[PDB]
Amino acid sequence: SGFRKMAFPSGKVEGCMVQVTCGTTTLNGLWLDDVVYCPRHVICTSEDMLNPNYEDLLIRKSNHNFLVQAGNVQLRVIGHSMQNCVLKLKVDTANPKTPKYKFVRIQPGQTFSVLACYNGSPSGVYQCAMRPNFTIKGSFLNGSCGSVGFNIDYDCVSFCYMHHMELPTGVHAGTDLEGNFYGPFVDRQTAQAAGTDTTITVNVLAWLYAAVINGDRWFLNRFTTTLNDFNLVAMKYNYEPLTQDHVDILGPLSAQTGIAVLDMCASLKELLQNGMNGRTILGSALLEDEFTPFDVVRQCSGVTFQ
Amino acid sequence: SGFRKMAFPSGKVEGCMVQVTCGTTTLNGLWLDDVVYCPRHVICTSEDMLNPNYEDLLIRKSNHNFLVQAGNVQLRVIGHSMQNCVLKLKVDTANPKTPKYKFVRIQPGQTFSVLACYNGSPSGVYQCAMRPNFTIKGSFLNGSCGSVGFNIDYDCVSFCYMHHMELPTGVHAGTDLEGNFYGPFVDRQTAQAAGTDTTITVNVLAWLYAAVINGDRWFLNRFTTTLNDFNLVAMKYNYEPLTQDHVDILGPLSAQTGIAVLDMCASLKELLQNGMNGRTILGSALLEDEFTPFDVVRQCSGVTFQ
Ligand SMILES: *[C@@H](O)C(=O)N(c1cncc(Cl)c1)c1cccc(-c2cccc(Cl)c2)c1
Ligand SMILES: *[C@@H](O)C(=O)N(c1cncc(Cl)c1)c1cccc(-c2cccc(Cl)c2)c1
Repeated sequence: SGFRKMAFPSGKVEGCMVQVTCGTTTLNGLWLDDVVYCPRHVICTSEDMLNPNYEDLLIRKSNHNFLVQAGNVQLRVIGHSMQNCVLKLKVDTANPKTPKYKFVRIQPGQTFSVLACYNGSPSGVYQCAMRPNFTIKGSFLNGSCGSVGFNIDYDCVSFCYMHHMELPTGVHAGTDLEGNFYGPFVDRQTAQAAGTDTTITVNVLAWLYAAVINGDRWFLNRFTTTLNDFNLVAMKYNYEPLTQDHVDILGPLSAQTGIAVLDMCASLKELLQNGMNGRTILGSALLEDEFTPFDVVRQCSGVTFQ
Repeated sequence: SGFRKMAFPSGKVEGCMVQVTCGTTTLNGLWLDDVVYCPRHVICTSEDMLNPNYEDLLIRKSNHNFLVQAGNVQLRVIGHSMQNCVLKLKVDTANPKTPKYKFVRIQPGQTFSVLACYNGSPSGVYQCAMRPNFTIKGSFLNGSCGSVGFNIDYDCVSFCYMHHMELPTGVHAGTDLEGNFYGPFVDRQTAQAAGTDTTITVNVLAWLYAAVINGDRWFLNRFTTTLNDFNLVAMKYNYEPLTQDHVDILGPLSAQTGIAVLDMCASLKELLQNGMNGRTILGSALLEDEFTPFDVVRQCSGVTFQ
C-alpha cells in the first residue's frame, strides 16, 4: 500500500540526453538513432528572441555551428533542419542506447515523467500533469530547455514533452517532440501568460479511489448524486465537467472499491462545499488532481516495465 | 523556478535490479559486481515467517535453491551468506552495469529516491524521507521487497535502503544495505508497529525557503523569535527540536533569501498556531517536511549527476 507521485524509471531516457551548444547557448537535446532533437531557440541570441525569424536564423547556421556532446564524446553534426519549434540535428552516430520509442502528444489531464537535465546531464525525475491550460507545473531552471517528458509502456518510451520556457507565473510551456507547442505559446519573448486553469475532475476522483484503496474512507458517504447535479457543482468550483467516458474510465476503480462513481462524486461534492475540516487524504490537505485513473491502477496494482 | 518532489535519475540503479526466487517466494535483488543482495526473508515460507530461525533456514539451502534472473538471463549462484537481514548471493558474473556505489546508512530526516520494482523490473521512482520513527511513507505492493532506496552524488550511487515489509499503518520498514534494520523492526511476523512520529522541523523550514525562492511570501512576517521560544512551540505541535546545527545548515538558504533563520521560525510558529487560512505554499495546504535543505538547494540551484 501507499500512494506516491511516482515517475517512470528514467534510465532509458537518460541514455538519450545530450548537450547541444550553438554560440553561447547551451541546452539539452534528445538523441534517438542518428538525430538530436532540441528546442530551436538554441540558435537564438537574446536580441534574436524578441522577434526571431527562425528560418532566417537557421539558414545562417552551418552544421559546425552545432556542438553536440554525448557525455564526454562529441557527436559530429552532419545535417540540421527545423521541424516546427524543434531542431533536428543529424549526427554521424546512431545512439546505441536508443530505446524503442514513439513521439506521442498527450491531452491535458494526462501525466508524464519529466527528466530534468542541465548540460545534457540528468538531474532529477518527477511526475507532471498537462494542465487544462496546456502548461505544466514543473521544476526547471535556466538550462533545462530540451529536457523531455515521457511515459513508458512495457519497454517503449512515449516521448510527449520537450521543455522550452517558463511563463511569468512560474509554470512551464513546451512542445511535443514534433515541435508543436502545447497551448497558445510561442518560442519568442512576448507577454504570453498561462491563461486560466481548471481542476482535472476525473483525476481527483481517481485519487479519491486511490485513497479508499489505501484506507482513507472518512470522506465517503451514503449520498449519491446525478452526473448533471455533480457537474453543476464542478462548474461552481472551477472543476472541469465530468463526462460519461470519465465515469466509464473510473469503472475499474469503482468495481475494486465497491463505491459507485456517482457516489464518489457525491463525496467530492461535499469535499468541495465543506472543505476537509482539518483532515487529510493520502497525506494531502488539498484535492490532488495530477493522478490519472491509469496512474492509480498502475500504482495500486503494480505494473512494471522492461 | 518551480518545486517538485524530485527523485534522482534511476538509470544507474535500474541496471542493478534482478529477480531473486527461492521456493515460491520471488522478490528483488540488487546486483553489484558479483553479489546479489536481497532480503533474507526470501528463504522463508509463510509458516517460517512467524518464528524464523534464519540461520537454521539458510543452512538447509543450497546455491541451486536460489534462482537469480537478470532480465532474461539467469545468473548462476555460486555462493550464499547472510549478513544481518540481507542475503548475499555470490554469482558467477559481475554486473557490467555496476555503478560506482557506496552503502551508506541515512539519518531520519534525510531523503532518498526509491526505485520500486517487481520481479526484478523497475516500476517507478519517487522520493522518500526516513521518518523520525525510522519508517518511510512509501508506495510498495506485494513483491516490492528488495527494492532499494538511494541517493546519487555526481556519478556515485549511495544505496541507503532496502525494502523489507509494510507495517500495519501502511508505512514501510527496511534495512540499510548491510542488512541492519532502520528502527525497531524485525523481519518476522510480529505485532510490531511504527511508533509515534514527529515532523522534521529543519525540513519544513527548508521548504519554506524553497517557497520564498519560488515567490510564495505570504507567510513571512516582521516578527522574529529566539531558538528556545520557537522550540517551545515546536514541542507543542509534535515538531522535533531545532538545533543550532540546523540553523547553520539553513544559513545558505537564509543568505540567498535574506530571511534570517529565526525569522523563518517565527513564520513557522504563526503557521503552526494559525494554520494556513485557506492558502497554500508550493501547491501544498500542509507544511511539507520531506525536503532537506540540500534538496532545496539542489533543486533551487540546479545540480546534476554524471
Ligand atoms: C533554456 O535556455 C532554459 O531552460 N530556459 C528556462 C526554462 N525554464 C525555466 C527557466 Cl527559469 C529558464 C530559458 C532561458 C532563457 C530564455 C528562455 C526563453 C524565453 C522565451 C522563449 C523561449 Cl522558447 C525560451 C528559456
Ligand atoms: C515482499 O514479499 C514484499 O514486497 N512484501 C510487501 C512489502 N511491502 C508492502 C507490501 Cl503490501 C508487501 C511482503 C509480502 C509478504 C510478507 C512480507 C513480510 C512480513 C513480515 C516480515 C517481513 Cl520482512 C516481510 C512482506
